[PDB]
Amino acid sequence: EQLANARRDYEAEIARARQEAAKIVAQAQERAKQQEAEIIAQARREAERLKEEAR
Amino acid sequence: AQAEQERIRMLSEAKSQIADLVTLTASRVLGAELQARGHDALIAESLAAL
Repeated sequence: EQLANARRDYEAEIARARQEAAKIVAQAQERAKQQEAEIIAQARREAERLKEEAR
Repeated sequence: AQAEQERIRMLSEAKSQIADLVTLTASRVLGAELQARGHDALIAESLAAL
């Protein structure tokens, strides 16, 4: 009975850790991609506008 | 930084084109003025150096 309980506890703990990692990793990538995309777009718009103004 | 570099290169190019045009205009003005003043006036000056 104790061995079966340990097996059930190990499976639940591993699944909980796996679920925790997936949610945390996805949030970091989503936030970084959203933040990085805005960085490139902001510079691209300014560069195009500045080139016409300087000319 | 990119905008300033592109503007600086364009500004330098414009100055060189303007200076070349300014020099050409000055040369044409000098040539006509010397012809009106007589090209046979500096011949004696050239002989002095020789």
